[PDB]
Amino acid sequence: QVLIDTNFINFSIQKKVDIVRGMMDCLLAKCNPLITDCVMAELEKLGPKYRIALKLARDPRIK
Amino acid sequence: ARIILTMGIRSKASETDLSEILPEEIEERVKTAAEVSMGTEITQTDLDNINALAEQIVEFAAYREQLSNYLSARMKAIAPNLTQLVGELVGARLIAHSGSLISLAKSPASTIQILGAEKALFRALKTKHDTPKYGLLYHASLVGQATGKNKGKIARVLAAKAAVSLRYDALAEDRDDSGDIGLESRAKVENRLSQLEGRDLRTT
Amino acid sequence: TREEFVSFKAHYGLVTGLCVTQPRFHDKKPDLKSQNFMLSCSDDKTVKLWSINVDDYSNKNNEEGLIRTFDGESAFQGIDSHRENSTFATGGAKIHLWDVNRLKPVSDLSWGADNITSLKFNQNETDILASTGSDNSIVLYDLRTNSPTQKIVQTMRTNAICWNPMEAFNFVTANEDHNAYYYDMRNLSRSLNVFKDHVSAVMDVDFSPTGDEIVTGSYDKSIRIYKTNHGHSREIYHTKRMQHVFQVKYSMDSKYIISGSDDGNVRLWRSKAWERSNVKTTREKN
Amino acid sequence: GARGGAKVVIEPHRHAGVYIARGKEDLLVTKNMAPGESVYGEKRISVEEPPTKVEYRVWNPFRSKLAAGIMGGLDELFIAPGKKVLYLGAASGTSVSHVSDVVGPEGVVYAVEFSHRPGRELISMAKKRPNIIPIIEDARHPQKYRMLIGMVDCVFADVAQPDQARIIALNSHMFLKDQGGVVISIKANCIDSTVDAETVFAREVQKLREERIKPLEQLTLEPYERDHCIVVGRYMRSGLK
Amino acid sequence: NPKAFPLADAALTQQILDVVQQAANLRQLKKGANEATKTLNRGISEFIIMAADCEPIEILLHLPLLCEDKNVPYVFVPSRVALGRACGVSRPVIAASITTNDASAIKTQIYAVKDKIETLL
Amino acid sequence: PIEYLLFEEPTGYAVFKVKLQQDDIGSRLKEVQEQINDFGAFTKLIELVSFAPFKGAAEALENANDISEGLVSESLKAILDLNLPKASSKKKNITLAISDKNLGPSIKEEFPYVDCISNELAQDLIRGVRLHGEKLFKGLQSGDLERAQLGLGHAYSRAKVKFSVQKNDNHIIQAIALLDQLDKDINTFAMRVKEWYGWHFPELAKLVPDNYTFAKLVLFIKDKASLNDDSLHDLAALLNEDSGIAQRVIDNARISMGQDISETDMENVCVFAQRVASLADYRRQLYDYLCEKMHTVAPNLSELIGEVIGARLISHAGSLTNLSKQAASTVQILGAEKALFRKNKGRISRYLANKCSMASRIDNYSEEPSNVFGSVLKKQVEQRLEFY
RNA sequence: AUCUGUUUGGUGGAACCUGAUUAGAGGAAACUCAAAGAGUGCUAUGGUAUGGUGACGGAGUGCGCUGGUCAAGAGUGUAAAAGCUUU
RNA sequence: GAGUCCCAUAACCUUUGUACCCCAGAGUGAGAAA
RNA sequence: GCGAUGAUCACCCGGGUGGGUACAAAUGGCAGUCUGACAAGU
Ligand SMILES: [Zn+2]
Repeated sequence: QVLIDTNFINFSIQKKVDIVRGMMDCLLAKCNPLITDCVMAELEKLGPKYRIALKLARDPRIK
Repeated sequence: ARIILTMGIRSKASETDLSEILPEEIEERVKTAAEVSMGTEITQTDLDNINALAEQIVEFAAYREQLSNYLSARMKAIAPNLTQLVGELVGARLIAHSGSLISLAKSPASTIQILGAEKALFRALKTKHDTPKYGLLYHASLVGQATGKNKGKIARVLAAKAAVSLRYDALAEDRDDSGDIGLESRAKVENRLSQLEGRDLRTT
Repeated sequence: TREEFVSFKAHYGLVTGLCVTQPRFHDKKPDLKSQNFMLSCSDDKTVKLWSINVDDYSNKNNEEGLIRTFDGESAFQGIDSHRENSTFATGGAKIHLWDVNRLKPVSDLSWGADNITSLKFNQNETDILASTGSDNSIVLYDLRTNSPTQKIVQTMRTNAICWNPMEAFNFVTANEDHNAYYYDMRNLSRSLNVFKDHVSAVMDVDFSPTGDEIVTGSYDKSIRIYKTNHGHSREIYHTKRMQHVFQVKYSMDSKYIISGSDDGNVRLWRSKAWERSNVKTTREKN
Repeated sequence: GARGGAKVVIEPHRHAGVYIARGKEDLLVTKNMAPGESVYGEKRISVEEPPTKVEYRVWNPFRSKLAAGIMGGLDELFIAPGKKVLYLGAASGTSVSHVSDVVGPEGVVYAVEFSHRPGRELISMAKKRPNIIPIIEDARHPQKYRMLIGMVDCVFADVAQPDQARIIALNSHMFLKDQGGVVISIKANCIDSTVDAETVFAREVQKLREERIKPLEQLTLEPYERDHCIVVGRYMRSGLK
Repeated sequence: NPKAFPLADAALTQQILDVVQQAANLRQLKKGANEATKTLNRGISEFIIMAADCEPIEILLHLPLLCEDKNVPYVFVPSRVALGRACGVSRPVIAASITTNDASAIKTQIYAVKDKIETLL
Repeated sequence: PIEYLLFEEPTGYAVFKVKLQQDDIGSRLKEVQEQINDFGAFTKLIELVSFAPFKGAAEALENANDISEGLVSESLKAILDLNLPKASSKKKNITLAISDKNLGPSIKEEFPYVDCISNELAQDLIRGVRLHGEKLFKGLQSGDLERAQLGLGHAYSRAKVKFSVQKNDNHIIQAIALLDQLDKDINTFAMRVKEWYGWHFPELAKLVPDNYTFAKLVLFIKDKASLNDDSLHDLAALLNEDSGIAQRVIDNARISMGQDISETDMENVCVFAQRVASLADYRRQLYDYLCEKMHTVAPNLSELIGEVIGARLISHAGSLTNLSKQAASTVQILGAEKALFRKNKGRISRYLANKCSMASRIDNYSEEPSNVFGSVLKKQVEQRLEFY
């Protein structure tokens, strides 16, 4: 179970690393990524410039 | 025990009357508890023996009263003067503690004061502490009437007069069974109590 | 509870319209007490009727999902349902009147070749309907005649229309010149009022059920509330997280405002910020 | 150790209604509601008070999980004298009787049990203790015994069920007072043996937050139990933030 | 409703009896009602297996009460003859207990059956 | 849209009317949650319109069962019919808030014109009524809700458990605790009777050593001066002349050293001797009851060892359930202080204890135990006895 | 013991250092007089205030409103029906 | 002047008399007989 | 013609010393019965 931080999503997009697949590659195991309201709220406050980051964070596989 | 005899089961509580046993406020309370009682039912075989036990309790209390009345009659014939002063119950214990009337009669009045408190007395005497002042006489009526430090004084006065009356009981060859010596002795202690209690320490 | 009853993957494309209705089937009485139905339309040329299980009442104790699908020749852009009866109207390239018990449009309404971008049924004179065109026009319809009635062309497109719940002949329009216009049905030459506070396009408008206030959503990321007798807003609502207000509605008690922006969140607002929802003692109240 | 003729010093604990018996060894003891008998064979202590012969019972941490919580050092217990406590999962009087001792004559204990065979003794024990109300009913359906229970200050749940979070949820809404207490004993194996204990504890706490119960503290019951923890929370209907 | 409850079905009975047999070879099995009762007192029992045809059944109905008090799983098997045969002794066995041992070679097999018994209860 | 509220009390059914409807969209806001706690705010929401107390304890249990099963009792049907106004089944329905959803379908059947609600909005009102309780009843006689809960709680619980007085074994524990107490008191009082009459006739206490016989004789021979041939026959009838005490007392009363005590003293001796007589008879009556109760409660255990020995064994364990739960070894040491079950002698004792343990299990966990298994189990011990 | 001198407990509290406090530090009394804090108890109940200004009230008539039963009509359905919806 | 309030209406020790006991104790746990 | 519904597992010369549990009695022990002339009022 992995807690995602706001900057983690931004850097993942910069490097073209999928969150779910990238974690499975790193740990060679099923990872259950988790986003808290604070991280979701921080993404929304970043503004229109980070709309792409907000849409990936809302992927259904991310609980 | 008497309630069980009158009503055997909580069901009977509705119609049974507990007036002669209990006051109005108390009897109504048990009736309310009966219908809402948390307990379980019992068979007649159980009830019969619980009644049998209850019959023993009331019969015990009856004979206990009979023995108490018997002891009063004995004390009012073997030491009538003492009974007038200290009472039947406390006087009986004073005789029983010494083991005989003559043995008590030969004791000084100081011992009669502290007769029942040897454990406190001899502990205090050996450890250089203050000694008890009431002994078994604490339960006499006259000591009860006294208050504060006056209880210690009346014990001293009552014990002295008890020895006077007790000796007249034990050593009198032609004693009347009247308690006249005790009655006059009783008046002296009451006068001593009245003036002793009349005094007020606080300035008026 | 701020929780979903159900979620459906209704359409492959964009959901261009939605309305909650109480269907009246000819042969069947739907259980409105235990089930609530919504209609959806989308640019994939289909209108779907859904059923949702609700817990309003406990008189019972399913069939939760798609009930019927209406196919269309062209893409749809708006949908609204007649209040009194089951008929509903969809606006796409042509505004079409539908009946729930028929798979094809029962009637065809259209002033001309221009497409319709939105529509809204009247709330009191239920037979009157209004629509908006891409040609900067507002068209009025009357179902009693099964025909359009009046048309006015404005300087800019109007995105939404709402009818006054307390006044059968008055309706307000959200316009793209940063303004909202209050109109009288019988005399459309002049506006009754103009609301001017916004600084970007006004994308939706709604009346409070009391009929004394309207709320406007704008492209400028704000929500403004107007008194129907004044041409300027009494309030503005905003947040850094709210990104483009596209829909605004009033709660049916007129105490709350529901806004939906393009960041994907549906927010709840107090109609009057300083008020509170608890029941007040007489000493508070006075 | 704590043999028969040994003499001990009884002093009060930080929690009201709980005591400590000092000596070569320390014992957690509670005043006996029904003197002269033992519910489950625990040792007892008699004190001659001016004289009346008062009695105390020993609380074994290895038998009661609430007792293990006292040893481990719980900061706040809402179970205190003169309070109503709703006890869920009351298998028998092993722990309810000690809770009945703490609340005292003025308090009440609503003991809820499902299985009948443990239930029968709970009835028999309850009749020695007037302040215990046994409710032989399933805790998953509080509607069945809503007549029997009024508002309660604290809710104690020892149910070892996978869906205990819902059971604690429903009971609190009906009977627990606002700002009241909630005490839960969580055994990881019953809830989910597939995952580690830490994952289970984090999951149960999240459910309680969702149910308007604010957790105050968490404690694991070692060395008395393995893979157990007690979560103490408060029922904040108004809001947890 | 019947006194012997729950009663394992045919598929589960064989799975239980296999664990009983392996436990006997590994000295992790206690045989007999009296021995089973002791293990519950010490809290060293993974679960209790009882025979449902014990004549009379009541002479082992105390174990479920002890089990529920201690929260120990239990289950009934149809035959005491079969249970005795699996236990490894030459006589029928009405009750048996699997001793707890965290260093045993049959941990997974025991816990697999233990989980199924919990579902049955 | 809630207009009426149904609340079920241990004492009866209460119907309220909702004067104001609380906000539903803002239900989770703090101020709407606090108003439930505040009585000043709550009283503006609802008002009591009717209350129908149960007739008695019996009716309360029946309606507790019906409410538990989601059924509408006749009492509930009456109060609802009296209060709820008649409305259409389709056009518009009176709304009733009920705590339990299972109770909704039942009320709908009886009253087609009422729609039941148990959503979170309804629960909040029900929570408030429970919270403030008797304060809302404007003094109407609701008894005391806390006390009736205790009575109804035990009733409901035992009815499901089907608890019976037949399963009761504490009567055995009381009887044994009383029986030995009587055996002590009868002896202690009888010894005193010997002393008191010893003063008046000291030798007679030597003549009749058996205390019970001595008391009955003293009741007859109150004064040793009274000695008649007919009296000799009457006391000769007491017990038998085989010992010759009838002649000894007459000859010995004539020449004895006992100092005559007063009439009042003799009155105490005979009454106190009469007292020893009553307890002896009561003790035998109780002893038969213990024997009878043992057969009913534990026929197997009583038959295997005996009623008294079984009663002592149950008391030592503290209860029949406690005795059953013990292992065989513990049962053996349970009777190892009084030798209840008593190298080859020990082997029988260990063998007998195991059988006694099983006998207890049959008795404790059988609603109506028989003595069929006790007989064969005792028979098995007899064969073991003969073998050893 | 004109033996010994350590430990335990009490009495006492120089110097240096450290901390806190300072119109020095305390004590007793109360059906005394003040200024404040916290908690608890109490139907603590007008969501728009009595049926009523002869400006009125009561009795009765009509209108209006409510419930289900019946009949007919419309729609749906059928070979014909039965059955269902109806502001 | 002076501790009833640690049951002298009692506790403990000793002697005598009476009735039982000399295997493990949270007892062990698959042998026994041939 | 067995068994998990349970196999197996102090001293001294027929006699006397050693130890344990329970109860009762003892006119057996601890174990020795406080002080002694002032006090209260005007
Ligand atoms: Zn957070």
